[PDB]
Amino acid sequence: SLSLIAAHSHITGLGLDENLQPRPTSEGMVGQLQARRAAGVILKMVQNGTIAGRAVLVAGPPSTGKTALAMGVSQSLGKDVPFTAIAGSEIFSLELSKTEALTQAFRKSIGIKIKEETELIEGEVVEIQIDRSITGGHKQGKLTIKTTDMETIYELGNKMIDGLTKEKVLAGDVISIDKASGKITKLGRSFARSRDYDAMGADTRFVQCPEGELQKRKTVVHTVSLHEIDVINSRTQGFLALFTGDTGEIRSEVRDQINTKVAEWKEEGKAEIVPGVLFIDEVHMLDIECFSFINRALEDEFAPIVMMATNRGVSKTRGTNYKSPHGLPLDLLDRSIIITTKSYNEQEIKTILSIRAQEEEVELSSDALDLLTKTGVETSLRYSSNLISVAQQIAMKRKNNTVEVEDVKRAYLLFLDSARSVKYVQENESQYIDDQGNVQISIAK
Amino acid sequence: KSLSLIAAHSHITGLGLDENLQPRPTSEGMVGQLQARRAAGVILKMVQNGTIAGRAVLVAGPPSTGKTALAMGVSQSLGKDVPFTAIAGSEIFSLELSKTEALTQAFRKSIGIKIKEETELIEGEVVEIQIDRSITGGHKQGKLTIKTTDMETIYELGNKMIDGLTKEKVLAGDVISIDKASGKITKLGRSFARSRFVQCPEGELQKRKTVVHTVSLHEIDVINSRTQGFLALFTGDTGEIRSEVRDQINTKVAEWKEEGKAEIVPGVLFIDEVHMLDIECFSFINRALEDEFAPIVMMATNRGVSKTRGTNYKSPHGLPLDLLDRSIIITTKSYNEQEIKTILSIRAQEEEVELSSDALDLLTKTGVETSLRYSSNLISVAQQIAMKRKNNTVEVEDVKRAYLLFLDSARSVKYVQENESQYIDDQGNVQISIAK
Amino acid sequence: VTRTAAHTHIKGLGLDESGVAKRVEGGFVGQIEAREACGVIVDLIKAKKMSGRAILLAGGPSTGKTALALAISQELGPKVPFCPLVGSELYSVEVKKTETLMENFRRAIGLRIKETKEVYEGEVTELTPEDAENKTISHVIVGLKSAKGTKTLRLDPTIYESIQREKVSIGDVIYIEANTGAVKRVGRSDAYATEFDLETEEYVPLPKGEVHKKKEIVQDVTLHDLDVANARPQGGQDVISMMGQLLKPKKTEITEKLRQEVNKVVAKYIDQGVAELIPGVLFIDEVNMLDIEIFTYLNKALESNIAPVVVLASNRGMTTVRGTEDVISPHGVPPDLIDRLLIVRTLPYDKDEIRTIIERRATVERLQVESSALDLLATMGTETSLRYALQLLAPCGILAQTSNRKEIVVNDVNEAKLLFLDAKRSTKILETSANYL
Amino acid sequence: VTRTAAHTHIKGLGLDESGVAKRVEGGFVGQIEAREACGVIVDLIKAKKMSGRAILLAGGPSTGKTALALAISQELGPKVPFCPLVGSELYSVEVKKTETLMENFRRAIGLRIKETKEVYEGEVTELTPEDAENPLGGYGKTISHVIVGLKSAKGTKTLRLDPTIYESIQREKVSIGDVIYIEANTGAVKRVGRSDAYATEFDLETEEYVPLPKGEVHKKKEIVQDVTLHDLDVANARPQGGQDVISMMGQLLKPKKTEITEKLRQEVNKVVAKYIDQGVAELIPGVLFIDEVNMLDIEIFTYLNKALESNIAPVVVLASNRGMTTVRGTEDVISPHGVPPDLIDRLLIVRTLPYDKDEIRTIIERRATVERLQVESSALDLLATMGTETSLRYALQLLAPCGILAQTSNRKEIVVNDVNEAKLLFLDAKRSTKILETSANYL
Amino acid sequence: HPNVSAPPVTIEVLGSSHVTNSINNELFDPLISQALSDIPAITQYNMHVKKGIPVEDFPKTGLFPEPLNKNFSSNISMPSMDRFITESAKLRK
Amino acid sequence: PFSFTTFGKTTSKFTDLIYSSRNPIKYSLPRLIYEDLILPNYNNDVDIANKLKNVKFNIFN
Ligand SMILES: Nc1ncnc2c1ncn2[C@@H]1O[C@H](COP(=O)(O)OP(=O)(O)O)[C@@H](O)[C@H]1O
Ligand SMILES: Nc1ncnc2c1ncn2[C@@H]1O[C@H](COP(=O)(O)OP(=O)(O)O)[C@@H](O)[C@H]1O
Ligand SMILES: Nc1ncnc2c1ncn2[C@@H]1O[C@H](COP(=O)(O)OP(=O)(O)O)[C@@H](O)[C@H]1O
Ligand SMILES: Nc1ncnc2c1ncn2[C@@H]1O[C@H](COP(=O)(O)OP(=O)(O)O)[C@@H](O)[C@H]1O
Repeated sequence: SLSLIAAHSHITGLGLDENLQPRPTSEGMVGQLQARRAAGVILKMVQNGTIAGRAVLVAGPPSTGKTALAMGVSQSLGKDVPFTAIAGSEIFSLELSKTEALTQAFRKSIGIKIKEETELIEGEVVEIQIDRSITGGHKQGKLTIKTTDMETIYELGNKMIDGLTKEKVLAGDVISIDKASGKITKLGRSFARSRDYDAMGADTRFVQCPEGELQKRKTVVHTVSLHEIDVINSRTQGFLALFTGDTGEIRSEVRDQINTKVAEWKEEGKAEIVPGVLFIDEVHMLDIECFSFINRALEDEFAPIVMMATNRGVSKTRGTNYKSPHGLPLDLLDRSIIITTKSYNEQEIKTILSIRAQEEEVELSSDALDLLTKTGVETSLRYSSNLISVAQQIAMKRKNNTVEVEDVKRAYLLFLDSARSVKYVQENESQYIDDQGNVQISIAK
Repeated sequence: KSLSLIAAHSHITGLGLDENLQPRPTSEGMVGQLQARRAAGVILKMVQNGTIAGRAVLVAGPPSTGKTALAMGVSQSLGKDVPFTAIAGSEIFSLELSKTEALTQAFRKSIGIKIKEETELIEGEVVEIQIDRSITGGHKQGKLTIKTTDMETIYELGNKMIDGLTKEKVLAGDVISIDKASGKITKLGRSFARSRFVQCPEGELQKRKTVVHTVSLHEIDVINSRTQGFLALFTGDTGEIRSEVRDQINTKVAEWKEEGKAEIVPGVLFIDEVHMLDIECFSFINRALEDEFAPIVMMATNRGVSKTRGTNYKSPHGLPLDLLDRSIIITTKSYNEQEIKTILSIRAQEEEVELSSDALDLLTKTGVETSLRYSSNLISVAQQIAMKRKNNTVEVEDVKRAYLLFLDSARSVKYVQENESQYIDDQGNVQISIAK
Repeated sequence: VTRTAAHTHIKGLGLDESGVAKRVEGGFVGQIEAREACGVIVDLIKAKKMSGRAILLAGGPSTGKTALALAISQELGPKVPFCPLVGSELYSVEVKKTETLMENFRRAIGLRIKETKEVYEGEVTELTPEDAENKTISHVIVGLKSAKGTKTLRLDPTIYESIQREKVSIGDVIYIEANTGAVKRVGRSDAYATEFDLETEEYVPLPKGEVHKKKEIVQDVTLHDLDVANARPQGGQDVISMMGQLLKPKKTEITEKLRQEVNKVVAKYIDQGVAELIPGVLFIDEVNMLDIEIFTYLNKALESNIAPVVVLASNRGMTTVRGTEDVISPHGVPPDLIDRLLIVRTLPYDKDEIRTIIERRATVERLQVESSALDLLATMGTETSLRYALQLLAPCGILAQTSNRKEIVVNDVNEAKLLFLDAKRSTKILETSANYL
Repeated sequence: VTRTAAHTHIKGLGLDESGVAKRVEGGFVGQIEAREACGVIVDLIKAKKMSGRAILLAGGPSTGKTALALAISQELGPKVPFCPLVGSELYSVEVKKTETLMENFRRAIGLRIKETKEVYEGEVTELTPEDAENPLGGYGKTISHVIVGLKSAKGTKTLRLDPTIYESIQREKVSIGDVIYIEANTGAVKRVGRSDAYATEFDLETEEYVPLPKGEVHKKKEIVQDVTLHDLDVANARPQGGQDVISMMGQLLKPKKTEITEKLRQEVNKVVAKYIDQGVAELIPGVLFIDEVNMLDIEIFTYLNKALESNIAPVVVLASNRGMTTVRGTEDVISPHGVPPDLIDRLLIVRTLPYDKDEIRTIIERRATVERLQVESSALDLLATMGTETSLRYALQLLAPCGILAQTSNRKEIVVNDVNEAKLLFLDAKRSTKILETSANYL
Repeated sequence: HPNVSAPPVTIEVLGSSHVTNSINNELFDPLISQALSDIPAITQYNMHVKKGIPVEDFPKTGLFPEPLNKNFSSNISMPSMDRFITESAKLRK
Repeated sequence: PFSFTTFGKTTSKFTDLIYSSRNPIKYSLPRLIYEDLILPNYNNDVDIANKLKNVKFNIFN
């Protein structure tokens, strides 16, 4: 509901068959048959979950669909599987080192599934009668919990009374108590007992009285990443650092102890390891120290599958003074397999543009689609994809529903691409600030 | 008054200008620089009008020509309760603040909010205090007899008055002041009882007092930031105040001006050595001058076609051309013999240095051949040499002795270049041996 | 008397109902094509459908890129969020620059929440706490009274705790918010002002209006406000603390888990109809000051599902990108980001629209300029720069006012040109002189 | 007997009443014009009138610039605040370098204050609290007042303390029979210790035993205190000394330098000017000495240009061995002594000249007499030739190995063989460099 | 020992008792003041035995850190009689 | 240490001793800032926004 239409919202996964053969147009993915087949092979390895630490480099020219292929892999991966999509610039931080940030990105992409059984008694409290013991030990209580339908009486122990007096629950408060584990919550105050007070308190919350059965059974599946366990065991109250982010370079011995405990919890069967994918978009923006740490960190058994994206040619590696293919050193490319994405022809440009126009609910005419395809082949895919929405707004300002040739031509005239802007800058270089800072603001001499 | 020894700009009491903004040749401690002083008077009238926001001016010229003197004259002619924030260019390179955040704090320290309020005060001379204790101490009663030069009254005190008078112990004969609503008692001091000493105050006790507060926008930003107390106004650990707090402060200040409960006092942000900022600070200044709640920024620099910090190219005044497009430049010129002589005479008159006419001529010749600051520094050491010989007047020989003992820049350069083997050069080579 | 900034005279884009830019309308003159492009952009923003759209305003200095950005801001209205920013502001010494960019991204997505404000104001007449133990009070009966009458309320022990926090006794005018539960003691009434001749009590009048007052308000928050509301290393934002806490809270890298939880809570409140989502504009002036790492994170963050419309400004040409060594790119923006941008070209001006800009700035600043003085100012603007005349307009008015004239004459313009220099004359003085000017 | 350092032999500038310099007095040899200029500067500091006066000591290595700064500090006396500093010390990882420079500027300005202290001192006889009637309200404390009885010599009185003062009492662990000392200015309590009126041989906590304090309880005593402006600034920036919880928790936090604002400094200046106007405090301006001023970069020099123009800035003296050198932090700014010409224009350069053979010889003689060594005349002449040939500092620092080799062979005198053996054992920089140039495996 | 000991900067707002109440509640908060101190022992006997308050419902106390010595507890130093002998070499000898 | 304090000093059955130390540096704040930006008011919204940001939109609710 909150999500708007983004650049990759039309992709619902890799458009493959059961034989890992890509369809020409399926699930929002058009073309790139070799790349989609290779990504389908990658997805199966993640789904097998029996091998660890493979580095996959998605390489190609820009606007060819490396990030589109990564989002297709993430959508085909399904839910409750840890997919961590980060950029290469996020590793450089201020209170975390680059290796520690890479370790946190690695351990956020592999988790454990844990099954929980809850016997929840949810209802409004009618009366709490406390049997006051003479010695004070084993304080018996009588809880009158009540739903819309029906109401029982529960016996309450001393720690139950201490938990129900630690948080302030009174008559008319909606609480649910777990029978197996004794978990305590306070959902708030019932709406039936809401008008008795003229002004509500600071922490007073109003919730509806639950209906149906008083006690309900539910099975809850929790997917907890390894980084979550690291942050929890790093501090006394570590759950705040899961959200505020000031974890602060978790020491190694916590990580080895957590790895050994995850192994023994696996061997006794109360949790199961779910591996996932860590996707580093624009991986060329990383230091050589980051690349060396990636090279050593891919060899652990608790390591996810690493998909890296690069649009660089033979470029200078960051942190050094020599050039390298993909902006990556040769020992990183040694422990990697490369998926190459190619450019699109006119039919693939037209199909992707039609899919993006259908996603944004824009009614493109045939001549407007042909003009946008010609502009996409001439300039770029992303220029025509950005031109579609402003042409839609131009046509809507003209009191028209569908777009025509004139709306696309007006959007082409109003908004420039890279080559036209380069030509306009190079024709009048005195009006812009040079690399030496020189400029001519004066219009006459 | 406050703490003030004799400084470099102590003689400047403002801009020596007429009602038609015409500079007098010698007035208010400032001589020379007629066009620069008239331009500074125009900028002062822009500040005093208060209807023009975010104007950047650049005071540029040779060293020892009076750019900082012009800024001090503008600051002295501005008056009280108008915020003048003078900072150097190196002050915004902080370890706990970003440079744009430090520039934001310097910008918003120069815009004040003027609020007038009324308070009922009871300032009087205590005749006597009686308090009758109870059997146990549950209730305390008392009578406070106070007086002024005109009036004399007795008050039946409550419990909180008794507790606030026993704490901060008031005896008979004390002139005190009481704020009734806040319950604060300030002992102004002992009265004229022979048995500190302050006279008995005038009559009409419980008087309305109008207090006019000028609070800078940075202080309200620190206050409204709920994670920042006002102790960060003194400790300095404000720590990157968020932008949304500043937007709430701007909207509240605009609605206070619309409601008439407060006024806006624009001020001057002076940046000495503005070439020491880098290019990102120049871009931030270029955008931040467009705010409605932005002061008038005076910038001083002496560099000429220098390399801009953060870049690799050279720009005029060390400033990029988009910043110089947003600014009007005031140019200061050098001084002749007569202006140097008048400045040296003013500096001697300030430091209570009595010197002869030929000593003044010798100091003027030194300040023409060498520099104005070298002669102005030589004045005080020549005076010390004069009182070493038990002489109350600085003669020619005292100036000659001070010139012999203390060197200028050119003599130090020549004496270094004649004996360059004895010093450490760029390569770290030195011959500490004196023979062979 | 209102102050005047550099962009005060501009009130909007000056377009008609058909989107065609009127030549002189809305504080603008000329620049019709970029104004129409910005009108298409604000129509796209008002559609409230797209995310991550990016437009770059490219043109020379003093051509109106920031003018068009603030014109977009007035065309959208104060309801739509607008985050103006400099590329230099992203370099923070407390948190990393990509986190600052993502925080400014979340600052441009807002929420409207309709809410009620109900206030009980007046003097406490009765304060009777009913205990009904089961030590612990059951409730408290509080009788408030103003000049229009009295009213009795039943309050829970939390509000009784807040009342006893404020040292509220019988006879004190107090303030109670029914929804929040906040209790503020205004002070003692003047009916009890003569119990003692002198006491520390602050005696305030009885409220002239009713005890109970109810009204409707709207809360305009952002997603960054809700992000920093529940991401505090040291909590306690609810308690009113004039003095600071003992440990200074520092800006931290907010994880994506808090962003997803905040998004889930916001979507749950939107699906109930309580809150309304308003996408807004993040404007970055001088985008050439961004590091290449910030450009890479901008490339990653423009593909988010909740990203706002980003408007970038630059005045450079074929320039090396900051943080690189040999990447010559247009406007200082790398070509991977440029492929995601839509470029709006900003043209220079000629003499006539420079003259109308000068006369519009003179009319807004309430200065009377004679016609030949206006022609001299326009000629100086064509010769030196437009901003030189726009900044010399006010010294001309001051020099006219000191001569007891309300009309700016040609001699005032000559005197202001003599007193204040432009960049070219100061550069000539710099080049001719030898000893550092 | 006494431990000696490089500048132990110097007692002062050694000038006459007319300011002229005797050739060998005050531990100084030579540098007559430099000593006279330093005496003029010392008289300028003793005038206590000017602000921001800055001189530069310029010369080669081992010429006596730090010697002249120490002589200035010795001639001014211990009351005048002298702040020695290195240019490298301003680079701090906790706070910016300009704040460190301003902190040293405020540290070089001193204040002498007469302070009246209200004191309740005496032996605790009874200590009974009065409990609150509702202890668990959450708004007050468990007690309301505390009655404490104190007796001094010829006097006994009782005090009713509020719970804050009793909290300060009980944090000192005060019991019955303890002589204590309550300072009413801050609420601070000093526990002097057990009274000697009882038995003092049955304790296990190595406590001290004190008599009853003389005079009455509740005295008013006058203390002369010497502080600096930086002490007031750092006390107000990090508040400790009150009994409120902010002061007490700020006692326990880790101290860290902060950027003290101009508002706090102006408020401190206002309070100090009020102290002066009541005639209770006097201002003593002092000296900030910066040796190796070449280590400062261009930002510290730029801030120094502004900071020297203040009306409270001290007298700043600088030292540098550099000649025509580039300024640190710049690329092409060649400047004399590594100091930019904007600061040089605000300076007064005091030149320092190298020494001759006989001056080096008597400097070696004075360093031998201050280290309690006996040197023969021929060995002293060989030490003088070695000092003129290699370096003065090498000849001064070879005296202690000569004394070690002399006391090894059971002699008090230093013979020529001892200084020859010390020349053979220890090398100067030139002979070491000659070994470096004629070696293969990078000696 | 430090040279200057200072309380925090007092903020005064004229004509408002709410500011004074909030400042007194902030500087002298009873929970933090009780945490950095201790209840007297006879007072603890009065609440526990005479008033029947359980020990678990007592306010939390004794959280102030211990100093190194009794000498490090306060910054005030008494004039030592044994120091007075050694202050003058004539009197010490 | 030098006490940077202003306190109740005698200028010259029990005598009570009350802690009364204050800083000589006084920061003057207007009533308008405190009553319009910090305290709740009918024309203000600090309590409503505080409850909305701290309770209604808390992710741990
Ligand atoms: N195979 C594809 N199917 C559908 N859309 C695609 C495909 N490849 C690219 N696109 C579209 O092109 C745009 C840019 O592609 P992108 O994933 O950014 O390529 P790269 O990551 O190589 O720059 C995306 O918004 C995406 O919608
Ligand atoms: N026109 C003037 N009138 C009086 N004093 C002046 C004037 N110009 C300069 N001075 C004095 O000369 C000294 C050095 O000038 P300064 O302000 O430092 O110039 P700059 O800042 O350009 O180096 C200052 O102490 C200043 O008071
Ligand atoms: N077309 C225009 N019509 C009216 N005023 C304009 C126009 N273009 C620019 N201005 C004015 O010129 C001034 C400077 O332009 P600005 O937008 O700052 O240039 P830049 O695009 O380099 O930021 C602004 O105050 C603006 O009000
Ligand atoms: N005029 C002098 N008389 C006596 N000793 C001197 C004299 N000048 C220098 N010295 C000695 O020479 C040594 C070097 O002096 P110092 O000032 O530390 O070096 P620099 O001059 O390089 O700063 C010092 O230990 C000092 O005792």
